[PDB]
Amino acid sequence: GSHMCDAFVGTWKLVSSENFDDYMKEVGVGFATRKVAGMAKPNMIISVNGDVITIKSESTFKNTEISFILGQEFDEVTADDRKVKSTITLDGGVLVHVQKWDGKSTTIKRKREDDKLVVECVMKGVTSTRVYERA
Ligand SMILES: c1ccc(-c2c3c(nc(O[C@H]4CCOC4)c2-c2nnn[nH]2)CCCCC3)cc1
Repeated sequence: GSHMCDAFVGTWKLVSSENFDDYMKEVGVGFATRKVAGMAKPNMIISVNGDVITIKSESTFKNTEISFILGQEFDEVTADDRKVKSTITLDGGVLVHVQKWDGKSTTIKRKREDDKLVVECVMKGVTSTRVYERA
């Protein structure tokens, strides 16, 4: 039946982005990828089937898809082509996603706030906020 996770399901379109270029610099994304990725207006499509959560991002730049079980590490290829080890948990209603690669780490939080899905990405001190609304 219902899970608190249901608040995330649906198709969400990017409506605002703040500081993503600098976040991508901190991650180590090269100039060209930053420019083209920063231009994109992805949709994020979230679905749940049993214990498996799937998050797909679709854009003109790249399409990505992760499927996972909360608390169970998985290997992820990011849109910028990093091969990372990821674990996603629910903490107080927030999806918390850590990506580790090459001795580096980044944390991505996904939260439902009003009718928005708010995604906060942090690496060292650099934060980006991306807001999505229902498509
Ligand atoms: C088109 C397709 C994908 C991206 C993209 C990227 C990154 N991370 C993203 O997402 C973060 C934030 C939410 O989850 C993880 C998104 C993304 N996917 N969906 N929206 N933005 C990693 C850094 C470099 C750029 C690649 C951007 C443009």
